[PDB]
Amino acid sequence: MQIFVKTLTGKTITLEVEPSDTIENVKAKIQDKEGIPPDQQRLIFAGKQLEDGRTLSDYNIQKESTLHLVLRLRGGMQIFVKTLTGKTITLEVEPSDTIENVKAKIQDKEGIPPDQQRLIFAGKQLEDGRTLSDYNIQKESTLHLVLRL
Amino acid sequence: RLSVAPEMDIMDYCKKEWRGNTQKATCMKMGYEEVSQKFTSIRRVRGDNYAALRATLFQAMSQAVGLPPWLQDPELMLLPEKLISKYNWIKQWKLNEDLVDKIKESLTLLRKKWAGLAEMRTAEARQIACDELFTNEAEEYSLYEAVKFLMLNRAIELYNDKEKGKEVPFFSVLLFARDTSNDPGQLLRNHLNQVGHTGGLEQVEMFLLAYAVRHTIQVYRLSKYNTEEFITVYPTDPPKDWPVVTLIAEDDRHYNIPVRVCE
Repeated sequence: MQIFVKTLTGKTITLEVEPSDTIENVKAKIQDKEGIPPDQQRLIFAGKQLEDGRTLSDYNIQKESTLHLVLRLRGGMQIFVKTLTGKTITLEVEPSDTIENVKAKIQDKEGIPPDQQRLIFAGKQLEDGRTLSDYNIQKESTLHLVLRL
Repeated sequence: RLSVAPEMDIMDYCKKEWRGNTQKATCMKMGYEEVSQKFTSIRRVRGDNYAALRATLFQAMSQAVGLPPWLQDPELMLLPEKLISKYNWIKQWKLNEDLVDKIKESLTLLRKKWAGLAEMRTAEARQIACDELFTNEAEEYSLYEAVKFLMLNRAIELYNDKEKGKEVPFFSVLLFARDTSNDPGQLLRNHLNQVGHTGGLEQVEMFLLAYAVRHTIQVYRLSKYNTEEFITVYPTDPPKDWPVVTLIAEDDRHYNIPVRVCE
């Protein structure tokens, strides 16, 4: 069967599923199609927020049913990355963004390869896989970028 | 210093901010170009967690030719006492005195400034004056507090309206379906209080902002470039007499201001 998942803009996504599919399976499928991370994903049906462990048949979701996708992504925050040459880069970020993502964005903006990037905050070297909030990096905090070879 | 930066050419800004060859940078460029078709300039908005409110409110007030009826209604000035007396739990909020005087002060400041800008000889004078308004962190944050309060009130109205079975915009249903946002109280505690401090506004909450200041918020989302979501509107089906303000969000993590008619 096929089901519909709608965003807040009315955009409709079509998913190929079985009623035995778990909700996290659906989230993973949505990741595979639209590129949206599951942790940012929140699936809602009949005014209820669906749970990762449960399946579709558990919620009595029939074929051609419509699920709504409400993202956990906030937005409204930026931070600064200061290069050793003096220039400051202003990044638009979310507290749940990984260091991997920050480095990737730095590559997207300045062309600097992530593998060469070392981000330092408060004397500590930040590690890929953790988040800005994990390091208590607030809005308008400043990070220091050093490069290697 | 202004929380809304002086304007610079939009593609010059794009070239400055996105270099390097990655599909992301390309997408950003294509989006920025598409925006550059209808807007000449861009103004960087400060990235403190108030950014959504800052952009929407600046845009709304800088073009305001008249005081909106809802802002003019004197009953509004009685809203904090009326609302807080009814629902005690509202007494949890953030930045001798009390919450009622603070919210009333803020609402008064909002109405006063909006009305002041509205009655001025020339549009130019209004634009410059609004620029003068977003310099000082104090009056600005007072305004944002007022806006947050309006968002809360409108939210409460939607929840109450649903509970008695009245017709409501669907975003309200989706809003309260969140485990953290189940009731207006939880909305205040887990979401609104962090707005301006530890976090920004979720997309669902942008609807609430739009309904709060009664302005249609048009957003260019550059990450959405070749899709039908490239231009996203809050709310989806807006009242016809509401003014329209325009924002830009690259990756959905922040909002800046596109500009056409400037000083």
